Amino acid sequence: SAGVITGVLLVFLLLGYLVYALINAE
Amino acid sequence: MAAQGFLLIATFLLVLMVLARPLGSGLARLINDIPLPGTTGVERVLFRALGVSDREMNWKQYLCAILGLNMLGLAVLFFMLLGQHYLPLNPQQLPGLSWDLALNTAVSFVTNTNWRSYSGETTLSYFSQMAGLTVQNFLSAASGIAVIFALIRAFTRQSMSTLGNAWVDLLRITLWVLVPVALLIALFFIQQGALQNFLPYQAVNTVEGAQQLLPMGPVASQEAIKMLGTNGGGFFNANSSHPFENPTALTNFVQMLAIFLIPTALCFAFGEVMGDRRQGRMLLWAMSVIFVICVGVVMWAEVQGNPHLLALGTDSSINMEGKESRFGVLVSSLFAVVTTAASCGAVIAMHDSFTALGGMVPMWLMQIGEVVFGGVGSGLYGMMLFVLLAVFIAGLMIGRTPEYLGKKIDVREMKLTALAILVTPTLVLMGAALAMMTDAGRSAMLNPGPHGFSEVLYAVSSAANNNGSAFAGLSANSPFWNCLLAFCMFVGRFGVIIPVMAIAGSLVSKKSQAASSGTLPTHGPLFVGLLIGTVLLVGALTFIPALALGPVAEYLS
Amino acid sequence: PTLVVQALKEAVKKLNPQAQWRNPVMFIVWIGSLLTTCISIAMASGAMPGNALFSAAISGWLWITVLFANFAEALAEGRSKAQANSLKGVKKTAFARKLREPKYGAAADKVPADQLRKGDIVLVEAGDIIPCDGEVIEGGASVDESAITGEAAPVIRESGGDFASVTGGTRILSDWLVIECSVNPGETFLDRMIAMVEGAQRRKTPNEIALTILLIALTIVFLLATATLWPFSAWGGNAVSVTVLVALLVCLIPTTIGGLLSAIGVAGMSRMLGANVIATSGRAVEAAGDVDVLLLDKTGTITLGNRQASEFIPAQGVDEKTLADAAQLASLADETPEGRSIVILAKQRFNLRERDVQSLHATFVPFTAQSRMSGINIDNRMIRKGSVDAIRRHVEANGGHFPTDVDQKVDQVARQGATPLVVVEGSRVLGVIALKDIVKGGIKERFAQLRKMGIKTVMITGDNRLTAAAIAAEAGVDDFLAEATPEAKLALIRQYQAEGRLVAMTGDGTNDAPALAQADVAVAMNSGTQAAKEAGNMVDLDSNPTKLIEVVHIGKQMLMTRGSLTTFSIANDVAKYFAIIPAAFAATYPQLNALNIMCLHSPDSAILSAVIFNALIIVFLIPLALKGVSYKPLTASAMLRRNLWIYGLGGLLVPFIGIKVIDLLLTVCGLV
Amino acid sequence: LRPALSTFIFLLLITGGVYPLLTTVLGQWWFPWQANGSLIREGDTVRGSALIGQNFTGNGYFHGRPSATAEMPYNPQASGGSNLAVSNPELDKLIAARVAALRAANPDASASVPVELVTASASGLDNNITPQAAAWQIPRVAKARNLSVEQLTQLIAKYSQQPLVKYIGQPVVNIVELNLALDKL
Ligand SMILES: CCCCCCCC/C=C/CCCCCCCC(=O)OC[C@H](COP(=O)(O)OCCN)OC(=O)CCCCCCCCCCCCCCC
Ligand SMILES: [K+]
Ligand SMILES: [Mg+2]
Repeated sequence: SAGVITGVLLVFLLLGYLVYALINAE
Repeated sequence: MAAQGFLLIATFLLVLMVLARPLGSGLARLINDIPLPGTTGVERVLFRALGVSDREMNWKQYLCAILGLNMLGLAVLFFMLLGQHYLPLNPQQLPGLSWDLALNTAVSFVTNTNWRSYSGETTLSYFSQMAGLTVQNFLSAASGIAVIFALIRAFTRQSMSTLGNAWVDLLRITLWVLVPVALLIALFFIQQGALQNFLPYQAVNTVEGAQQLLPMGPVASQEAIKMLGTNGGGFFNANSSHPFENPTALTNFVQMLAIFLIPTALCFAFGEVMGDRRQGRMLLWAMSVIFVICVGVVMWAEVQGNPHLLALGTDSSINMEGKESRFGVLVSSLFAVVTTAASCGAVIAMHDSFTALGGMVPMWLMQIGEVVFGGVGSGLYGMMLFVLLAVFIAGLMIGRTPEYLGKKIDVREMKLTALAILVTPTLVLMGAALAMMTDAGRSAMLNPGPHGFSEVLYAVSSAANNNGSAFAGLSANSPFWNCLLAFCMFVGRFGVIIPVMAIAGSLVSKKSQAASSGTLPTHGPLFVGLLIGTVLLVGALTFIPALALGPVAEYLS
Repeated sequence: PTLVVQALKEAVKKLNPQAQWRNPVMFIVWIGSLLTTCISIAMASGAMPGNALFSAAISGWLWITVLFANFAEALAEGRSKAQANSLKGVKKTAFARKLREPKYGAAADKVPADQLRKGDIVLVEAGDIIPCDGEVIEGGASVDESAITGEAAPVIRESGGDFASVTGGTRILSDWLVIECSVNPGETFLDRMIAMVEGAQRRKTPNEIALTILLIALTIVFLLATATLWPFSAWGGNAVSVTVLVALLVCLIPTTIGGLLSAIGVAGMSRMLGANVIATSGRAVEAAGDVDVLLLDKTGTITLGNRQASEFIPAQGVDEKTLADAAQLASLADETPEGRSIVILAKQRFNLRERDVQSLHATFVPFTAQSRMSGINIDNRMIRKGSVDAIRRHVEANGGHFPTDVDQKVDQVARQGATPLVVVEGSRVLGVIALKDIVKGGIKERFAQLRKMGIKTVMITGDNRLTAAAIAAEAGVDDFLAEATPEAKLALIRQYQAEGRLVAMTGDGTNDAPALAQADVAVAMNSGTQAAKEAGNMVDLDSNPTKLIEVVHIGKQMLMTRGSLTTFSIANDVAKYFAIIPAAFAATYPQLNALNIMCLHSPDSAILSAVIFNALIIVFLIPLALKGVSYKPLTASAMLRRNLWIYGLGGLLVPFIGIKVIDLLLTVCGLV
Repeated sequence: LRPALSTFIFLLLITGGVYPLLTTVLGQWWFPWQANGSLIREGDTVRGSALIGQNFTGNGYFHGRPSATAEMPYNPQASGGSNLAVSNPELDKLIAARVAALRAANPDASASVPVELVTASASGLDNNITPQAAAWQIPRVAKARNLSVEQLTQLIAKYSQQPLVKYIGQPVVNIVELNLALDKL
């Protein structure tokens, strides 16, 4: 469904963001 | 029952300890770059001939050497499996494997997983088995031991830049650690009844008329190396329950001791080379406490067993549904925890056949990351990551700076620690979710209810952690599963060994310093408890929903 | 209260998403708030049937939590800006005397010195601060160049030679002097120091970044648990509603720690300002609690400043009593602290009360700068006092002779870190007056204390090597580095920062501004001006390095409070996990409903109470956080034992009973 | 470049090549019977392997456990057990049918049945039942083969191995050689 693919897209990009933030000392 | 079990676990640990101790001394000698007693001219001629004249390696060179050896082995084993209808030693003219199955088998063996989605009796041909799988079972174990050697050296070498010669470590670790011990155990299995011949499949007429065609290849050799290296990839479909592989109870016991021989000894050796044996005892105690709790749980659960048989009519009520008769329900349970926590993968009973708790504990031992006496090499540095994190949080909550064994723990090492410790559950959860979300992966199930979900979960947990065991009901030979699990094993292995070399490189430059007020003794029962808490809480928090929805739901039902 | 409302308005302004992604966990709860509000909207007005009220309730609670956390941050920033304004708010009005016909001129235009440009001519006279950098073209005076070197000896600027470049800010002491503004108001020395401090930015303390790593790690773990928890439950049967899923996400991620971070910060700020030492943030307080090496300034930091007379050193058989009487009666009329100090020293070291009186018929002989010596003529006597060379010239010109042991004593007094004032009565040098610095007041014993704490001690000065060695030894520091221009200060402090050791700093002049700013914890004194106060996080009007020992102790205690509450947050979070899991799992397998431990009313009530407890954790943890727990000295092992025991048991027990009593409230009130 | 390939080739030879060849030579030199499977032989005709186990469904012979292999029971070419969990209705069906069969075929026996005879082994090439299971089906064999219970118990005790330690392996009867010896007598 559209909602499912959009949700997983959001979660995926969010994990990319969190791992980036982790490796940083911003 | 409780008396036959307490005795079984008691004698197990006592014997293992004794063997691990002199072994520990020998591995310590090998990690002081010292040649073993009688092998110092042989070593000179062999290294000169191979062109490995001693010259140290920093962490980048060491890592690249290990990865290069592994990729070369992977290419060779892949192509070997694809073209096994051209290679000799093929009595039953079996054809070459597929591309998906060959890929999964190559990746699995090269990364010490030995995940089996085939049937060895009717797929491999005495040569992929002999020169394809056992060779891998040696090189994979050696690679793991090489990495932890480099890590221990990182801890003992003060303010330097060298980490040893990769090739000399591999050549020493294979030629003088694995081969002789393995050969010894191989002749032992041969004596007990195991098989070792290059004959064609024998023809057998029974006392009645039914026609049996016994498969008969080189089994003792593979058995010895697959257990001593914690590979877990067996010659037959039922990898270790088959009679030709595990014929007598004595052989079963030697298999368990061999399953732990090297990791326990590496804990001892690490405790020796640093000059302080208290450190080694702290480590061993931590792992052994978790181990005893888990064995007690599984034994108790299965001794209760299936309550339905009683009502159907059975005399006794013990879950003896997927367990050989050579051994009892006690040894079957013990071996389940031993292969699950030691990251070996060899099963002596079908794990799908256990009751809900018997399926929850082993799976959960795999998910935490194979740190309880884990895989040879891989397990100890897994529990180094957790020990470093444990001092990181202890110092953080007490309000001092974190220092371990004199070294100073920096934010950089911590970053890498978090990275590695998360790379494993990410694969687990993502893969299991993907499988459950697709009709293909969903169709491989063989059990309704939440147990069906437990199958998929367990499969991916074995793949990501390189355990190699499986619930075995899952028909995972389709290309979907082959590629999925191949990706999981490959990334699990290397994703978790690169940061270890990075942390080793960082700590090799650090210099050890004198005690302070931020130096909390890591030996004693306060760090032992701190560490157990770290591991168990990390694991529980990361997997409670899956576990709740899988085996637990089956249980309460 | 007013500050608190001001902070609330500021926090709601800070809602702006562009600023939300500064912290990770916050932006997480932010996007969660957004998702639940969108679901509540579409469900209530659109194609998604379900209970719109539950979604609106949960969404409001999430929004509320973001508001409270941002409000804590705003309160911290507001208190910091308030104290910054209260401490750095003073009247300022630099003035300069622009001249016409710049030979000498008499048209003094009181033009603000900031408005001066290059080529313009200025007049400065005794006491008036040098308006801006430049050069001298007429008149010779003795400038008080203490903000450049750190020394207090007046230096002669004399309109042509190598002593002709005055500096903006330094005070003039002796007499008139006309200046030629030879720098633009934008390229002055103060602007060089300002450019240096502005170019430097402080970094996060290791103890901060370490906690941050742990938080982001927990974030990843729980995110993956729930995100993947959706399809697992889907397979079995009815999928967990996305609303409960996102609610559980924000209930499980460690949101509480950011608010607790700011709470401990303001806690330390309150305690610190309560210890007569103002700060800029609890960040600086903990950095004070982990100081590894101190960077001190000899002048104006350790010593009170403005050194005055000290000990007398006569020549061969010159009746030291006579020397003291001569010095007393000579420096009588003087008003500068050095003359009064000579008078006090002589008068309290001997009995000469009779002779002091200002009614007697003596022509006071003040300083001239031609002969370069002050004095008096009381009765048939010509008492004079001044530099060694000035009196050498005077004696050699009066047909006398200058003994050599007087010069030996002069060299000695120079080697001891003091300016020697030779005294004469006619044509016979009576001796020397050593103007040593003021006293350290127990700093040697406190440096021994610092050594007991294993904290390095370092000096920074712009004096001669021998003088620096002498004064450093008398201070008790480990080593020294002299002639350290501000660039050398920064060079040393950064080369030491390369090792990773937290550096402490203190100093008063405009020359010490850059070093003060870069250091993670640097205190200041009242002697310094805005250049001092504006650079460096800390401040201490008392100018006593002793307090650094105390403030590292206080920092220790603040770290302990942070650690304990850091245990509370962790325990609370994990307790929320085990207390909420089954209550949420109530849609697919009823057996898991039987697994409930607290026996909450329903899954809706469960999640509601959970997020409620979430916001409650924030607000109700503010007071206990700002209060602070009393610490007693103990060893790391026992410190950990006690920390775990008290805070761990408290936390692990709290969320269970808390959610239970909130469930009692839910049931008896009947919100749903 | 050179050390990678070289050490790879050397290890490949010594492991894949030398090690199994060496172990095989020593095995067939010292323990030849075992290394070739330890078969029962009747001239050219091999009755079977002393370890694998066969599908005895005859009245006079002793019954082991059911196998649940791929093609036909006790098939050594597709070994594997029925991977059936406890929460599967299929297991409750199969066990019910099996216990009905054993109750029927053994009138002179207890109403209870050793759980072992009912449930399938792990490999399917199981040739081991505890002496109790063998004991429970004594009177059938005696009554069928016109033997005596005394000597039949002697047989069951004569083809039953023990482990050294008493708490690692259970006492085990060997069914293949037992049926052979039975028919000999
Ligand atoms: C939120 C946590 C919640 C924390 C709640 C648990 C804390 C309770 C522990 C205090 C002991 C209380 C009385 C202790 C006093 C009585 C003495 C006694 O009875 O012996 C027992 C000795 C004490 O003595 P000791 O240490 O050896 O003292 C000299 C050496 N230090 O504890 C031992 O052996 C080992 C057992 C200690 C328990 C620690 C292991 C679990 C840690 C859980 C936290 C994991 C970290 C989280 C990571 C995410
Ligand atoms: K394995
Ligand atoms: Mg100064």
